[PDB]
Amino acid sequence: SRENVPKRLPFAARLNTPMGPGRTVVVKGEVNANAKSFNVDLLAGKSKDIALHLNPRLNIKAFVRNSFLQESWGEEERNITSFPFSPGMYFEMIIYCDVREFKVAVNGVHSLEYKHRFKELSSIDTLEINGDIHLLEVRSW
Repeated sequence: SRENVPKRLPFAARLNTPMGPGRTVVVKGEVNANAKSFNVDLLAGKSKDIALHLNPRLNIKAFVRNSFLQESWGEEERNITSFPFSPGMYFEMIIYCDVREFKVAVNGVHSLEYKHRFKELSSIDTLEINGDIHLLEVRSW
């Protein structure tokens, strides 16, 4: 399609346009009633570096973020001011790429910022989604 090409869960897709300031990726889904965890990753398809790993942990109500670069995970980022997911419930997560950071919102509420660690934004071209959700729609504009 116009925005990505899968390459339903686990889900992997090549973004038609790579990331950069102004780019938005939207994941719409329903958390499983018995969910423990799910993951949304933005990857550099070539190097397989993970620029942004997003992991809502339903079992402990934590929202963990990290990057996998030079074949190692970095320092986990965990601070939240609320946990925006709940089992059984529909959600919309917006990943917005800004100049210095990603901005992530859930259900229309700003949730976190993640300072870019992988700096070559135009090399981020792959989206992977897996875990304890029913994936309903992915948008990328």
